[PDB]
Amino acid sequence: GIPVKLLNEAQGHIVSLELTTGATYRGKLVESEDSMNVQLRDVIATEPQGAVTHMDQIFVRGSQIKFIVVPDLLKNAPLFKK
Amino acid sequence: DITVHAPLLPIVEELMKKRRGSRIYKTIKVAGTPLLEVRGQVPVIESA
Amino acid sequence: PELKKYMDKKILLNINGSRKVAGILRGYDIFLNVVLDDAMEINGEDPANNHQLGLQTVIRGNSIISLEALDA
Amino acid sequence: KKVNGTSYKKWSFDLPEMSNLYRLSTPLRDEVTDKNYYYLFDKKSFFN
Amino acid sequence: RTKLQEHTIFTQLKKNIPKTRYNRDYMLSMANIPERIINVGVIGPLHSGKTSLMDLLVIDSHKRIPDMSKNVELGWKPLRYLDNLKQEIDRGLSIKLNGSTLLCTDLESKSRMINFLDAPGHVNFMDETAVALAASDLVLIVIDVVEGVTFVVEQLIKQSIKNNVAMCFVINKLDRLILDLKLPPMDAYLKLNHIIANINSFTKGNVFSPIDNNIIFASTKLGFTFTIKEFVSYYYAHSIPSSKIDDFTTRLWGSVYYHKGNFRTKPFENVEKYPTFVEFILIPLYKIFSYALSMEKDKLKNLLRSNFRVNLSQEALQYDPQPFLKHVLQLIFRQQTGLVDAITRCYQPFELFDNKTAHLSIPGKSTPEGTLWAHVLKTVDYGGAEWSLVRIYSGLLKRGDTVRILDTSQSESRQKRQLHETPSCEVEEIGLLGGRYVYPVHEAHKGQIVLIKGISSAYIKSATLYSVKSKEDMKQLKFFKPLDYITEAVFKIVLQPLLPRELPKLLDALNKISKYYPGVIIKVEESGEHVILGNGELYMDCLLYDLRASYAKIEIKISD
Amino acid sequence: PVNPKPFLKGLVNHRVGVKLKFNSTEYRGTLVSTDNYFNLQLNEAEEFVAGVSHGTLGEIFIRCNNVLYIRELPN
Amino acid sequence: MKLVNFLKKLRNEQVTIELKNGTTVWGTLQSVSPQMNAILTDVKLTLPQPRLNKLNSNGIAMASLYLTGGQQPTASDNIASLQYINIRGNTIRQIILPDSLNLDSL
Amino acid sequence: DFTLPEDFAPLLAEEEELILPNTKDAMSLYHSPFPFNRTKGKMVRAQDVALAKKWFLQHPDEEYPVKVKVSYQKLLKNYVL
Amino acid sequence: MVPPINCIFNFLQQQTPVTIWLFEQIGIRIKGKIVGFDEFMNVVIDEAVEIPVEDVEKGTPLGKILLKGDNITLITS
Amino acid sequence: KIQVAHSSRLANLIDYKLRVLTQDGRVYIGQLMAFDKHMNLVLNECIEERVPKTQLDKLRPRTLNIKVEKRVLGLTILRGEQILSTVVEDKPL
Amino acid sequence: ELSRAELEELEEFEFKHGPMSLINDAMVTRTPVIISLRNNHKIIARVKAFDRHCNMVLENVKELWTEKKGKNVINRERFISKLFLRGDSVIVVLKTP
RNA sequence: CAUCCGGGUGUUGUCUCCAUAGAAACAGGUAAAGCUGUCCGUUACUGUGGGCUUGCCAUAUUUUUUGGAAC
Ligand SMILES: Nc1nc2c(ncn2[C@@H]2O[C@H](COP(=O)(O)OP(=O)(O)OP(=O)(O)O)[C@@H](O)[C@H]2O)c(=O)[nH]1
Ligand SMILES: [Mg+2]
Repeated sequence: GIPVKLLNEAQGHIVSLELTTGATYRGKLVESEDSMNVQLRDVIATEPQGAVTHMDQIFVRGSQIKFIVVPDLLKNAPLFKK
Repeated sequence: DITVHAPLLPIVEELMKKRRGSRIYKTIKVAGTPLLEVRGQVPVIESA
Repeated sequence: PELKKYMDKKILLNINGSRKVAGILRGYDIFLNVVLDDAMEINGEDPANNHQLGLQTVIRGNSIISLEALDA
Repeated sequence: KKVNGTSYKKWSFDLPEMSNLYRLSTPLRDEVTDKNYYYLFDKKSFFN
Repeated sequence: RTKLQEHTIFTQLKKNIPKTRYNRDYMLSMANIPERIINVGVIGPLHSGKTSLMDLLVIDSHKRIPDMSKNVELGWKPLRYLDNLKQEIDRGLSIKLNGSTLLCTDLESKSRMINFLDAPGHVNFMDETAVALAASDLVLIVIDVVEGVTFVVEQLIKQSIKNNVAMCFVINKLDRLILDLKLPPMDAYLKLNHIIANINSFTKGNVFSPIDNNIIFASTKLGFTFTIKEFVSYYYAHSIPSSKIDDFTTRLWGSVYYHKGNFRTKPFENVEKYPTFVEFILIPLYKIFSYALSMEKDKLKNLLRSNFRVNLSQEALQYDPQPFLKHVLQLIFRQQTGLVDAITRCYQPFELFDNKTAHLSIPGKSTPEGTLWAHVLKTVDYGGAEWSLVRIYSGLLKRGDTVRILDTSQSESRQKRQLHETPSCEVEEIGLLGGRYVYPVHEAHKGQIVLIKGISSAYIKSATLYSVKSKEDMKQLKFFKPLDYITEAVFKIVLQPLLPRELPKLLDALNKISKYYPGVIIKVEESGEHVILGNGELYMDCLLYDLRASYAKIEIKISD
Repeated sequence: PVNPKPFLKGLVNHRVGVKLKFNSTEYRGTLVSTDNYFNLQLNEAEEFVAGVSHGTLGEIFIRCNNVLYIRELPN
Repeated sequence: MKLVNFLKKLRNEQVTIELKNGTTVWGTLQSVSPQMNAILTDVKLTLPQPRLNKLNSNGIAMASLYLTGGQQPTASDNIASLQYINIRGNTIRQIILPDSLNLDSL
Repeated sequence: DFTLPEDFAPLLAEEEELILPNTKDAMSLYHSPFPFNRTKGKMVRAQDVALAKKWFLQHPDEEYPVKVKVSYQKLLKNYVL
Repeated sequence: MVPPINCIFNFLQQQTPVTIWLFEQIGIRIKGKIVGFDEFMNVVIDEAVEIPVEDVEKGTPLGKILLKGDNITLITS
Repeated sequence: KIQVAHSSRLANLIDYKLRVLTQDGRVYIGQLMAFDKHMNLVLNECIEERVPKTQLDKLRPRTLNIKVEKRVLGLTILRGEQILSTVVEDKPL
Repeated sequence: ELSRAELEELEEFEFKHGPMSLINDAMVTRTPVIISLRNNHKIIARVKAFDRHCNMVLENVKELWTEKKGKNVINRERFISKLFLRGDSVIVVLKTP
C-alpha cells in the first residue's frame, strides 16, 4: 500500500526519523524495506536527553520507528495518482 | 552474415562463387523458420 | 533484511533497555535475529567497566533497536 | 448496419463477408504481401 | 521563420513541447540523486524493433504528441519518434544516435529518471553502438524471434561484456510466431527455449531466463511488452495467497507441469499436458490473438471482462482487425512497467560503475566529488544547432560555467605526464535529450546524460570535460581513453570538389563530417585530394548525402 | 534433546511452578493442559508473591503472554 | 471466529468504551472493522478523577485528552466532547454494552 | 512440495478451443494488402478503383512477347509521371 | 555465513554452558545449558540459575526451566 | 466547528485535516493523503503539537488557556503501531 | 494448512480438551468466574461466550479495584450489566467453588 | 503557375420516416441554445434484490491489530 511505497519513493533523499525510545536521526535514506527497516547515511543523531552527535551510517528496525519525515516535493510524485 | 530462405541457398553460393575470393564457412539452420543463416567472407574491394 | 553490507564488519548494536553491545557481525535472518563475535557489553568507560561476553553470542531480533557500522 | 445510409458513403463488414469477398477477388486482387518484392522497382527508385 | 523540414522533424517552439503525464519538475528534482538515474542503451541487430520499443515508452510518457496521425494512433504505421532525421525517415532506418529522458516507474511504484539511448541496428553504424555502450549503464539487447541470436547478436553480447554493462534481453516480435510463422504454441515455446539457450551460450557466466526477469517478451508493433513477474502481478496474484506468488513465479518456466493444483517435473500420466509456461502464459496470448481476430465481438468483450477486467469502448469495437488487436493487447499489457522493473532489478551500481569507469579511464581510486568530471561522448546535430552529448561522471555542472575540455586523442600522453595546454569553454546552454525536442535545464548532475551547446569546438570526436579547485585535484585527474569504435573503417572513397573554387566550403563540411560521424576517418593527401574511410557502402552513401545536402551544399566528384 | 512442546507434554499431571512477567508473582500447581500457544491450565494452585504464599486456589488458567518461565518443582 | 462479528451487530448503539490508557469514551457506534477498529459519533471522552490526580502515570492520558481539541474549560473532571472519533482496535480494554441488549440472540 | 488451490486454472481456460472456424480466414486477411486488411472504409468512385494498376507495378511474367513488355513499361511511365 | 538458529543449534548439540539475558527486566541474567530449541526461539534450560546484574555468588537455582522466547534478549557463551 | 456524515469509514476522509493521537501523548495534525491496512497514515503539511511537563500540571482539576508547543514536520508517514486515535479537524478547502 | 471445515472442528476440539475448557465449563454451567486483569482490576462475572483470542462477552459483572490516598488504601466496587472484554488484558482466570 | 473531375471535417438550416411524458407552468438573455433563475421527478436513513471500486474470506507464538505491563 501507499505508505511503504512512499518510503521506497523517498530513497536517496534526506529524511528525519523519530523512534519509540525518543531518539531522532536525520540523514540520506540509502535503503528502505517493506517492513519499514531503513538505512541512513551521513546521519545527524539526537538522544532522548537532547544531546546531539554525528555518525557515518546506521540501520534501524521498523517496529521502533515512531514516524518518518519525507521531503515536501513528494506530494506530487506519481505514486499518489488514481 | 546472409539470411536467406533455405531453398534459395544455390543462388547464394553461386553468387559467392562469382565474386572473387569469397567463401562460405558455415550454414545455420534457423530453428522454427524457413531461413538459413549463412556465414562467410568476401574482400572489401570485391564487396561493391 | 539487507544486512549484507555489514556481514563481517565490527557493528555496535543498540538493544532493548538502553544497553549497547558490540561485536563483529556473523549472520542474520528474516526476523533480524543476529549472531555476532568478540561480543562486548558496552556498559561505559572501557578499561574496566565493559565486559567481554563470549566466543559466540546471538540476539532475538525484536530486541534490536538499531545498529551502526563503526568500521564501515 | 453494413452501410451508413442510402447516401452510400461509409461501409463496415464482418469477417465472414470480407473473407468471402477476398476469396472471390482472387483474379483481380494483389497477392504480393512481401514488401521486399519492390526492391529497385518502386516509385522512388523510378524517380532516381 | 527558421525551418528544418529539409533536414529533420524537430520541435522549435517551447509551447509545443508535449506535456508529460507525470510532472516534469519532479523528474528534475530527483536528477540531484545519482541512485535514481539509470542510463539504458537500446542496442540490437537491424530492424529488431528498437525504435518501436522506444515509441512505446515515449507514447506512454506523454499526454498528446503533435506528430501523431490517426494512422499511428490506430497502429497501421509505427511512430518512429527517435528516427527523426529526414534521411532516417526516407531510408526507414536508424542512422544516428538519438534518445529520450523519461520518468519511469516499476511494478513496486518506485520512480527513476531513465535516459534511453537508441543505437542504430545496421551493422555499419556500429560506431554509434560503441558510443551507446560507452554512455550506458545497462543495455537492452533487442532481438526478434525469427532470426534470433545471429552473429551480430553474438558480437553485441561480447562488446557488452567487454564494456562492463548490465545486459538485459528483449525477445521482440512474438506475433511473428503466432501470425507469420503460424507455429502451434508448443513449438513456439520450444523456439523461445532455443533462443534463450543460445543467449546463455555467449553470456559467459551470467544466466538469463524469464523467471529471473532478465528476459522480456515483446511485440512493439502490437504495442505490448511483458515479463513473467508482470503477468502474474496483473492476472494471477489476486487468485492465490500472497506468500505463494514468487514460488508460483519461479515455476512458470522450464520442464514443469501442472494439474489441479499440483506440480511436477515430468508430465502427468492420465492427461497429456503442455508445460506451465505454455498453459499459463503462451496459450492465453495465442487465445487473445485468435479471439481478437476471429471471435464474435459481444462474446469477446464478455470474455475480456470476465478474465482480464478490461472494458472495450463502442468506438474501439468498430476498429479494423490489426488496430483492434493492438488496442486489446495494450489494454491487457499495461504501460511497460515490467520492462522498467527488469531494468531496475538487473542493474546494481555497486558491481559495475567502478569497473565501467576503470574501463573508460585508467584504473585508480574514486574521483573527489568537489571536481566536475564528465565524458564528452560525441558531437550531435540536433535541431538548428550542434550539441555535445555528455555523461556527467562526477560533480555538478551549471549553465554559463567556465569549464576545461581535453580531447581524448591527447589523454594517453597527458596521463603519462600525470604519472611522470587545455582549452576552456563556457557552457552556454544545457538541455535534456527529448527525441524530437531539447528541453532546456540549468543544472546537470552525476550519472546524468545531457546535451551541452558550448564546448563543441574544443575537440574532434570525444573529450574529457573537467573543472577543478585545487592543484591536487589536477594531480588526481583521470582522462577518458579514445573510444573503441567496434568496426574499423576500410571502405574508401577519394573525393574532390567539382569546381576547385569551392574547396574551402568542402573543408568546413569535412570537419563537420568528422565531428558528427564518430567512426569516419578523413585525411588529406599530398595530391590535394580528400580521402574518406567508412564502414561500408550505406555508411558512405549517408555521409556523402550529408555533404551534398546539408553541410557542403556543393557538387562533389568521387571515385569508384 | 527434548523440545519445548514435548517437554510440556511430558510435564502433564506434575506439580510445576510458573513465574509471571509482572507483579513478582509465581503460581505453583499441578499442570493439567497445554496448547500450541503455551497457555496453561493448572489445578490445586497456590499464589506466591516474592516467595510469600498468599493462599491456595482451585483451577487456574494462565494466559500465554504473561509467563516468564515454567519449571518442575521437586516431587 | 465469532466475537468480532458480535460487535459488528451493535451498530448505532450508545456503547461505552474504556481504552487501555484508562480514558472512558461514551458515544454512538457507527462501525466496527474486522480488526476491531471502532468508529464513534456524538462522543464524550473522560478520565475518572480518582485515577487522574496521580500525575506521574496519567500525564500521557491527560495530554492526549486535551489535544483532541474537544476539552472545554473544566466544569468538572476533564471531559471532552467531539462529533467523530476513530479508535484503533488494539487500544480497547472494555466495552460497556447497552442495558437493553438481548445478548442471548447473538 | 509446492501446491496451489485445486480450482486454480489458467486464463481463458473456460473456452476450450484455441482455433475458431474463422481464424484461418482472419489470419489470411490480416496479411493481405489494402483494402482487404480492413473491415470498414469510405466509398470510392467506380472510376477511382484502379483494377489493372497493380499488375504493371509488378514485374511481368518473363515469357511475354515484346509488345506486351513495352506496354507494361509505358504504363509504368504514365504512373511515374 | 552462520544462520542464527544454526548457532543456537551449535549451543544445543555441544551442550555448552551459556548465559541468557531477559527482555526488559534489566536486573537478572540466567545461566545454564540449552537442552531444547524452537521455531519461535523458546528454549529449555537445565541446571538453570538466575544471577543478578553481578555474579554467581548471589544467584539462586531454578532447576530445569522452559524459558519462553518472548523474553530472550541474548544467548552468550 | 466541522461536522462529518455518519458514513463511517476512514477512506471517505482523504484530504480532510485529521488530528491524530499517539501512545506518547503528542498529536499530529495534517491533511490525510493516504492510509493502509495497518492504519499507517500519511499527513501533508503536518504539525506535531505537544504538552511540555512545565504546564502538564495545569490540566489537574480545579477561563482556561494552555500554551501548547507546536512543531513543523514534512509529509509524515506515521507508524500505525503508535497511533492511538484519530479525530477530524477541518474539511478540504 | 488444513481445510476450513477441519479448522472449525479443530477449534471445537481445542475449546473442549485444551486449557480454555476451564472457561467453557463455567460458561456451560452458568457459574461466575474471577478474572485478574492486566491493570490489576479484578472482574467477577458470568461468561456468555469466548473465542481463540480469549476475548469474552461477560454479563452480571462486578469489578473490584483499589486506590491509595497517601498512607490510606481504599477499594472501589463498580457494577456493570453487559461487557465485552478484549482478551489480551487477561492475566489469569479462576473458577469459584 | 492556373483550370477541371472529385474528397474530409465542423456548424446551422431544411427534408423524409418514426416517436413521446412532462413542470413543455413562468421570467431574464446572447452570434446560438437551460446560456441563467423560480419550478418539477425522485433520492441523501432503513427491509427484500442485481453489479463492484473495497474489507473478512489470509493471519493470537520476533517488524504494526491481541499490550513489558503496572509503579
Ligand atoms: N511484425 C512485427 N514487425 C515489427 C515489430 N516491431 C517493429 N517491427 C517492424 O520492423 C521494422 C523496423 O522497425 P524499427 O523500430 O525501426 O527497428 P529498429 O530496431 O529500430 O531498426 P534500426 O532502424 O536499424 O535501428 C519496421 O517496419 C517495423 O514496423 C514487431 O513487433 N512485429
Ligand atoms: Mg531503428
